[PDB]
Amino acid sequence: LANVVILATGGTIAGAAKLGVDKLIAGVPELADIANVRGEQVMQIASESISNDDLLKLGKRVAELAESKDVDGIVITHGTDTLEETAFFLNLVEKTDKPIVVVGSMRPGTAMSADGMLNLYNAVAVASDKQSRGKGVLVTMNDEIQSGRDVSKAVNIKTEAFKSAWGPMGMVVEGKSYWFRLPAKRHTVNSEFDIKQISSLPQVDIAYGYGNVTDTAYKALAQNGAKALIHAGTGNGSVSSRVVPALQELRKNGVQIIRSSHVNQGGFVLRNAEQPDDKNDWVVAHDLNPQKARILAMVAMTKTQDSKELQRIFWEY
Amino acid sequence: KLANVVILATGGTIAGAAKLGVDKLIAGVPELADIANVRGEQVMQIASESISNDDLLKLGKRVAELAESKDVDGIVITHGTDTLEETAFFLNLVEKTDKPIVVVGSMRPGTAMSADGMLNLYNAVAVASDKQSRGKGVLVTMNDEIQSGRDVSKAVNIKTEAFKSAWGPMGMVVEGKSYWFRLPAKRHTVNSEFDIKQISSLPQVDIAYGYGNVTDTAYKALAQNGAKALIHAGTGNGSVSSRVVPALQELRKNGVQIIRSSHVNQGGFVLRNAEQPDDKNDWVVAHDLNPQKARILAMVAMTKTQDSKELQRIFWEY
Amino acid sequence: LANVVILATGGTIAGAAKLGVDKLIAGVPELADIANVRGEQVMQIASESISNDDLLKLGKRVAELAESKDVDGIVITHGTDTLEETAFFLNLVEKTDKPIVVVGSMRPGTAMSADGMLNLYNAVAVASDKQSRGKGVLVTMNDEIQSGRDVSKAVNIKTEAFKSAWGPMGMVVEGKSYWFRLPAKRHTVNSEFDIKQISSLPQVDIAYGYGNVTDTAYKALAQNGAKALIHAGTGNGSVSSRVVPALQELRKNGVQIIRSSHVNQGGFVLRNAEQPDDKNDWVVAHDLNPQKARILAMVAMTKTQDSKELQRIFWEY
Amino acid sequence: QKLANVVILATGGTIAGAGAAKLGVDKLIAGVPELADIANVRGEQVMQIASESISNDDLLKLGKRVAELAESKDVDGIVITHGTDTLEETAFFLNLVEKTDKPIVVVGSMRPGTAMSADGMLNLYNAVAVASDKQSRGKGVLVTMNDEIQSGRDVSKAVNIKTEAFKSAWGPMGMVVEGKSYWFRLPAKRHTVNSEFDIKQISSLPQVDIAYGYGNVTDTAYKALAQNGAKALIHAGTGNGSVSSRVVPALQELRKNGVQIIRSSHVNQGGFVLRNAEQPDDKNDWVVAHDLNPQKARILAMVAMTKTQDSKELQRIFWEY
Ligand SMILES: N[C@@H](CC(=O)O)C(=O)O
Ligand SMILES: N[C@@H](CC(=O)O)C(=O)O
Ligand SMILES: N[C@@H](CC(=O)O)C(=O)O
Ligand SMILES: N[C@@H](CC(=O)O)C(=O)O
Repeated sequence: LANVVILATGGTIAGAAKLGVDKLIAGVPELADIANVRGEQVMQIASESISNDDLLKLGKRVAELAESKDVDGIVITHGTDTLEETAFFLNLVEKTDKPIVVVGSMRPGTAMSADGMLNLYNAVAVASDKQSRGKGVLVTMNDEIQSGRDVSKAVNIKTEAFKSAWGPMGMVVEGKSYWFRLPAKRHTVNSEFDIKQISSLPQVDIAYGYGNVTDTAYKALAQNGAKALIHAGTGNGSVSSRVVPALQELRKNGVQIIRSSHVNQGGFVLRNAEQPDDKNDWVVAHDLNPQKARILAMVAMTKTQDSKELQRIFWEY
Repeated sequence: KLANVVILATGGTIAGAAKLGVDKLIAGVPELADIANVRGEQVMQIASESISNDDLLKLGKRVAELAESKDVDGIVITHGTDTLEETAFFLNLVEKTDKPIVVVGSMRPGTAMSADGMLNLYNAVAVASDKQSRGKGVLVTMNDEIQSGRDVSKAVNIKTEAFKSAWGPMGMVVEGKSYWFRLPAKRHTVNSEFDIKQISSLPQVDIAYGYGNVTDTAYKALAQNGAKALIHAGTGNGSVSSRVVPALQELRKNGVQIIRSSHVNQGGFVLRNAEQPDDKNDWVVAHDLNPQKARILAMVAMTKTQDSKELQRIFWEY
Repeated sequence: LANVVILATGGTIAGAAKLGVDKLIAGVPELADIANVRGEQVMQIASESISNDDLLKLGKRVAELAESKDVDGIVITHGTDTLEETAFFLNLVEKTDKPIVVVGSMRPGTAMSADGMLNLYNAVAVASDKQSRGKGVLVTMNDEIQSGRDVSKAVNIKTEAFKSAWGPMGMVVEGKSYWFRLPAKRHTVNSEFDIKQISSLPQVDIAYGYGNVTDTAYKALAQNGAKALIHAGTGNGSVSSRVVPALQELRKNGVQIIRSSHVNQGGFVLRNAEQPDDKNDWVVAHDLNPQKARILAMVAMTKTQDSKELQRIFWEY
Repeated sequence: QKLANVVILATGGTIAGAGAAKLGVDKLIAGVPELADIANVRGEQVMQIASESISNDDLLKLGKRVAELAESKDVDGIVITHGTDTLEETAFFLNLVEKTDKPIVVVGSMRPGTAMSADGMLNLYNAVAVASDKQSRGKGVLVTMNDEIQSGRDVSKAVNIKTEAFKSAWGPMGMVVEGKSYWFRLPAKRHTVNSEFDIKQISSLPQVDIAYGYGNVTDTAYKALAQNGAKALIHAGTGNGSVSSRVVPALQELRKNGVQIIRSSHVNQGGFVLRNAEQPDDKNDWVVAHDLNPQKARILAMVAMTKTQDSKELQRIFWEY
């Protein structure tokens, strides 16, 4: 049987973030049928409260485990609120074909019809499966195999919370994986980024666009350290004429201006359509939602501050 | 006898070469005369991402004047898609008329291959002219659908199916005919407590985003710049970072309303007292309303009340 | 507390259709917090094997319970395969404002993260809520309140199985009901149909449309006693040139011809668009899928043989 | 001139309608003057039909035309204009039998070109743009409606009336915007150059028919369809390809008498039919159709049964394609 390590970080999957990883494992006795499992407690947090120091710590531990010939696959138990951020971060920085699965639950294990037991079983099943090798980071909730790149928490309350605009890649049913699509975007072994060479993360913040929005949050975020601002625009990353001149001033001051959107079910932000990105030296976030865009920007800016290069990266990952 | 419909033009891609005037929009759809007696007015000519509160009030006031007119049976507003959902919701809250009001845009300009605006505008006029539209609240007629102005949102970029509701389309409009499948459940228009005839200004309300490693910076700055309420676009069920909570408590104590929405917009809602102790902190949840929708309801509600209990009632009824 | 009766019919919700109704109720001890529950076993079937006599027996028993002063609400536990058919049938024939909720589960109770406990709790909650009165028949799976009219089993395996083209009407969360839409179509107390008058249903059958289809299934079904045929056409209820003449002959000879489709995520079939329905005296099924269209056709034909009236009905219900 | 050579094989449909199957291919091309900017476009009228009336003879004819053009050094990509009703069936058929890496795009429209805001102009432009793009090579058969790049394998007509008609349970693979292609997923199932099937070796298709499952269903349709020549039956079941107890005996007798029994469903937005779950497939020597809808399962079975009548081999095929 495969050797799978479970790194626990908290979340509702661990709600009485109360239960330790040994308790979570003990709650799924059937894990022993499909893998040789062992658990570590990396942290014990509510994921809405995650820090960049937590991401790096988790990232570095995943890398140490992926380097061990004693580990075949890795599962991370996590809160659902920022699961999608972690999953994408690991997809960019972990230079391994070994399976990495991120899993949570919408209901604590004490609730009626709690979803974590089966989610956790499926995460270990997928992490133990030869078919998962080289697929990038995966998320295994709602019987699905979702790409960590572009899966997002799209539905509140319901167990079907996690969706991608580009569909699930597969399903996991009675411990068996069934694949229907492969990834197209750069990940894990084919990434130019590596956690082994990342000691610090640049500060990236996010500001919302809406009717009657001002330049206030943009300026204030930059003044308090943002090296890049993700603009969560209306429509195709649209920017109000009131706010354009502030963003131009920010960019000249050296803040990357990355146009994302709050239009998150499909489509993407097209360069030079709604704003003159060439003239302004701005970047579009392609299909990536604001919080995903922030992750890619921050990892990218460990390597380059060149806005052309950042655009390439937003078109490749 | 054909319905008298007024088209209030505001700009948007439907008018792209916000370049074409209302008379040219109407001339572009000669089949309109088969379904209604149409006349056009240019209220403004903007890209909707650049709309101001002043612009939004001008539109609201003018809709009310035309609604009160005996020569008007329905009203169509042509509008940019970017903030169409915000305008539609605003009108839903403040226009105390049973006359149909339809807001419509397009994802492509009329110059484009397979442009969507012609049929969208025809469908808008058809719905505004239909007896079945009376008393249904503000409607949005894109993609052959009849969508509620309350909770339709621009959810898909690029594609003509851009506008979606978590609660589904209420109907369809096909070869000029309306087909209904659901009715509204939330308060609107004639059943609303709000009235644009009493509203000539709007309180400043702003939106701050939640994500990993977020700080209190944006919340503080928006309040320092005049925000009377903050919409929190949280992760998950309106969840708030432990590093933000203290600032939100400070701001609420200074009189700023704290309203928990989310960026989890395909379904579900934010539940009071679940992720945060709303009762203890005297905060409000935005129920199913996305952050921009939440901001429009908060700003309208705060013309009438600063009581967070009443605000919450309003978030549960509209 | 509301007096709720649970009428068990079988399904995976009763699997290990094995468990009796008293064991189902005992499996959710929390029901006693929210209603006074009593259970009856109406039948014990796999819903894929349901018959028209099963529908009548169930319907009649629901009508008897709705006429009782000691009953406030009724929950029917059911297999998921033909849940949508039963739900719709009851929507058409039960002339009561009392809540009627139909519920199943995708997983049996012995399974990891089984969905039946919470679905049954929610069903009782909804059946006990004054907000459910007058709403028609409801389906309460996946934390949703779905209309019995047009909810369908659209997704296999997953707990989100049940979807409507026109959206959920509400949600049920920690026992509380939250409404967002109301029904538009005729149902229950405002239906012209009543189960008290119906002794046996007309035989109606369904034939599929696809490339290189012939008239064989249509003729055989009619030969073996179909009084209407639901055409599950491609597209907008489209009919092959090789099939049209047979359907003209079958209509001439008194068989109703109802054009539905296997295009079931959205839209509707439009009269006179793909076929000359007025000339052929055929009927379109509007938005209704083939199995739902069958239910409506059977009920409708208990009142009328006039295709114009049948079309009215397909446009109102 | 460096522009890609793209041939449009017209077959009919609403894309060729007036307010179906009225306009010839020259009028289609002439209606998109911009095609000249992106490819060297030539046409051929293969047929002129409403696609709900397509035959197996029509499929073979089309397949063989596609094959010859794919073999031509003077053709870079192929576009088929088609009625939307059975577009999904043709697109999957070609994905199974065309042993080429050259782009093949199937396209239709929901509205005729005479209509307000007609969809066909842009759909055809996008089909040509995709058929001309190097990124399309090796991707299998594509469908390019609603600004999407969909897999011909598992895209289906799922929404009536609206221009977003075509959907896949597994998502769009890409989008096409201002003539440019943007990819987000790749195929996982066998297709085209990696298919074991080849139209060059198929002169005949075995007869396959489809019957529906629903309450109070009987064995009548299954028996009549087999009596009138069906070599396989696709069972369009409720739920997880579930079969009524009233029908099971009939399917066992048909199977014993040489008729393949293939369990699909009318549950088409997600999931799949799992072997041995609702019916003892092993014991009965039946096949499950996996995620494939009934009409898609019929195409696969038809093609598969040109090579094998071993139900174990047919199940392998339903799990690989
Ligand atoms: N707030 C929790 C929610 C969850 O896990 O469902 C977390 O993200 O830690
Ligand atoms: N930026 C435009 C987009 C559109 O109308 O589609 C607007 O909102 O005015
Ligand atoms: N075949 C079972 C499946 C289920 O209940 O989920 C039934 O319909 O009875
Ligand atoms: N019945 C037409 C429909 C269309 O093309 O949209 C066809 O399939 O030929």
